[PDB]
Amino acid sequence: PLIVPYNLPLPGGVVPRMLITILGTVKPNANRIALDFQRGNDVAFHFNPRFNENNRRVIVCNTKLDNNWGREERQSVFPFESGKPFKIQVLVEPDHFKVAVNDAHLLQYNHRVKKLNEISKLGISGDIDLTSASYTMI
Ligand SMILES: OC[C@H]1O[C@@H](O[C@H]2[C@H](O)[C@@H](O)[C@H](O)O[C@@H]2CO)[C@H](O)[C@@H](O)[C@H]1O
Repeated sequence: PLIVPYNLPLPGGVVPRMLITILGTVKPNANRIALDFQRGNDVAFHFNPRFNENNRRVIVCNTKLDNNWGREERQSVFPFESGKPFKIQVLVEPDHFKVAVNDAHLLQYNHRVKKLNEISKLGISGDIDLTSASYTMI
């Protein structure tokens, strides 16, 4: 078991073919989960499943540059469930991050922050118990 908010260093930054695997359980009555890939103070890729946003379940993706959020990308396919275990996989590809939850493809986020080698921290927060956070090269 790991403490949330959790900070996972990505030594040397992200690189294509890097695979991050996050295992946890969603807390009962969860409101939000967030993954934040950080380049310093900037958030290169924010992945933010919201459990109740006007009585809708929704995934928000965005980038925060110089403290300003940009244009949001919204996915209404929502594979998370309160109280239940999940696996999130982020595969880094040349042009996008590819996210799969519970072995099923969820979304792609085109790279807005282009200096991939400077995205060197992954922050994990929200209404989860965190079992495992790691990476490997596929
Ligand atoms: O965009 C990610 C960012 O959003 C914030 O909430 C947004 C909200 O989604 C939007 O509809 C409203 O107009 O602006 C808010 C602030 O930009 C969250 O507060 C923040 O945590 C991020 O998740």
